Amino acid sequence: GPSVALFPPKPKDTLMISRTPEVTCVVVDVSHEDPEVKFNWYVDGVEVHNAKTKPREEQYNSTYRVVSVLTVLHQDWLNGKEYKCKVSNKALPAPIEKTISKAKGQPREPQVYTLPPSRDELTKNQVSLTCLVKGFYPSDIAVEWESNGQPENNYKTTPPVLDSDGSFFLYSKLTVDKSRWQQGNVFSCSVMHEALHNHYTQKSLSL
Amino acid sequence: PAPELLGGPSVALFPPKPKDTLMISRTPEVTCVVVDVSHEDPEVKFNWYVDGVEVHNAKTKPREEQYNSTYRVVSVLTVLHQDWLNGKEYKCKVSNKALPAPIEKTISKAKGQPREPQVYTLPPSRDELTKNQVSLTCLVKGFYPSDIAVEWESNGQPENNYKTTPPVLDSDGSFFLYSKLTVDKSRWQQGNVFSCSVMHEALHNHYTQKSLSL
Ligand SMILES: *[C@@H]1O[C@H](COC2O[C@@H](C)[C@@H](O)[C@@H](O)[C@@H]2O)[C@@H](O[C@@H]2O[C@H](CO)[C@@H](O[C@@H]3O[C@H](CO[C@H]4O[C@H](CO)[C@@H](O)[C@H](O)[C@@H]4O[C@@H]4O[C@H](CO)[C@@H](O[C@@H]5O[C@H](CO)[C@H](O)[C@H](O)[C@H]5O)[C@H](O)[C@H]4NC(C)=O)[C@@H](O)[C@H](O[C@H]4O[C@H](CO)[C@@H](O)[C@H](O)[C@@H]4O[C@@H]4O[C@H](CO)[C@@H](O)[C@H](O)[C@H]4NC(C)=O)[C@@H]3O)[C@H](O)[C@H]2NC(C)=O)[C@H](O)[C@H]1NC(C)=O
Ligand SMILES: *[C@@H]1O[C@H](CO[C@@H]2O[C@@H](C)[C@@H](O)[C@@H](O)[C@@H]2O)[C@@H](O[C@@H]2O[C@H](CO)[C@@H](O[C@@H]3O[C@H](CO[C@H]4O[C@H](CO)[C@@H](O)[C@H](O)[C@@H]4O[C@@H]4O[C@H](CO)[C@@H](O[C@@H]5O[C@H](CO)[C@H](O)[C@H](O)[C@H]5O)[C@H](O)[C@H]4NC(C)=O)[C@@H](O)[C@H](O)[C@@H]3O)[C@H](O)[C@H]2NC(C)=O)[C@H](O)[C@H]1NC(C)=O
Repeated sequence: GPSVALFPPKPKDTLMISRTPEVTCVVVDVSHEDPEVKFNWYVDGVEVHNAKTKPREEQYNSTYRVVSVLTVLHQDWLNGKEYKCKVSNKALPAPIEKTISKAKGQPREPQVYTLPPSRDELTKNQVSLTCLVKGFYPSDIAVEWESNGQPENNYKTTPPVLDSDGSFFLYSKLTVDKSRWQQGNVFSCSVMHEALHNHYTQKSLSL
Repeated sequence: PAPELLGGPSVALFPPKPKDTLMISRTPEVTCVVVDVSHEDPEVKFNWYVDGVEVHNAKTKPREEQYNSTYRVVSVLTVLHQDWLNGKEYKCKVSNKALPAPIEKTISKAKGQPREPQVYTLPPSRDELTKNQVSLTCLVKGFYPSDIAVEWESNGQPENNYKTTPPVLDSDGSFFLYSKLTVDKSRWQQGNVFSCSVMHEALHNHYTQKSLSL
């Protein structure tokens, strides 16, 4: 029988007004015998009718996949509204329903701290610039490193880790050639999170 | 979720913890875990092999009923430090009546060149000194394989108010992580010396420490 997964928008889409966040209902294991699928969408139980449902696509195991996509208002998602995908199929005695929303709980603002490389690291050709982001809830967050108004490529960020007070934390490591560091170039760790003013802050680091 | 649908047992085979393998005093175990075992058929049978030779030293623990009816069943095989670190292979064969055939899983040490971790302790940001508790960071990078243990201490005593990130794959194919120890600012300001302890197979004596203080 059909299976339904429901996917949330990307944090960067919800945190920036000029972008379009979307919720995505994906149905799989749709039969050749019953290929036809109907989507109803609700926002806090209020049905809405502007979802874009895509034509079904047979997968390489002879089963169909049907995707329906609902654009969401930023404020609605951030105010914790519930988004419900109801999936009707002749092979379903009752419609499948999945619901999602933002993580519930008192949102908490991240604290952002940039840490220079350890003196011990200075004897190598590349150094580590560290951005610690802690005390934030929910775990959804986007962290980016940039320099001279441009993104940096050689950085990796740990996934969020549940800290002892129920908030989350992570670290982002930027690797740069030591010479760029010694020369006094300025680096910035940018953070986006719902509980920040304007959903945004940045901290800078340099010698 | 008190009733029970299904489609055969599921087996996961876990390696010994880094700390048990890197210290001769401790006891490294390989653990074979079986979930989705049916109430109708709770009997599970394990066979263990080391490079194909059957061994009999394993100890299976009593079944564990989960919130669904399904049982969980665990078998634990203690391994020799040398065997694991020299790359001997451990097979767990799981037998059950809901299975059309025995499930086999194998595990062994990561092949691929070990790389020594670099350990860097990082003091709290100036900006964090406005707060009541401060963050002491230990960056451990450039290591392979990912199996690693990081702990904190001060003055001969463990310091356990920390969290450590999972290992993250870096862009050069090695791993890194960060460990954050939270201490009262007063203890930092008092000039107490804290120490990040790292255990990994590619380290001399499988052990190194880096200290951190005001
Ligand atoms: C026939 O083939 C089908 C397709 O493929 C294949 O065959 C060939 C082609 C192969 O080459 C290969 O491609 C395929 O094998 C098969 O389809 C399957 O069916 C699976 C089983 O149901 C299903 O697994 C679920 O996977 C989700 C995760 O999904 C996402 O990840 C997978 C893996 O990477 C992706 O494939 C998939 O596309 C999903 O990815 C996300 O898609 C979103 C929508 O597009 C993206 O978001 C949007 O992106 C746009 C971008 O333009 C925009 O940004 C929008 O804003 C945004 O919304 C998103 O970016 C993308 N993310 C990523 C990372 O890629 C899992 O979550 C599920 O796990 C849950 O259920 C299982 C049991 O079913 C359970 O064991 C788990 O524990 C999970 O349970 C939940 O648990 C959590 C906590 O753990 C709880 O919180 C929940 O309460 C609990 N809920 C439930 C209900 O239990 C599933 O494992 C596959 O995803 C699906 N594949 C595809 C392509 O659709 C099919 O099986 C085959 N049929 C047969 C008979 O063989
Ligand atoms: C029916 O319900 C069962 C039970 O599920 C859970 O129980 C129910 C009632 C709810 O409360 C659930 O929320 C709850 O999770 C369920 O069984 C689970 O099945 C899934 C597959 O569907 C298994 O998932 C996989 O997970 C793999 C990774 O799993 C480990 O890490 C998780 C944390 O993320 C733990 O929760 C697990 O218990 C497990 O822990 C590991 O355990 C091993 C051995 O015990 C440890 O190794 C040993 O550690 C000691 C330290 O004391 C020494 O160092 C030894 O040397 C060493 O060998 C290991 O350290 C530890 N790891 C950690 C991080 O703690 C993942 O890789 C797979 O991809 C997959 O996602 C899931 O693990 C399993 N749960 C358990 C507890 O086994 C059924 O699926 C349900 N069935 C249905 C139909 O609903």
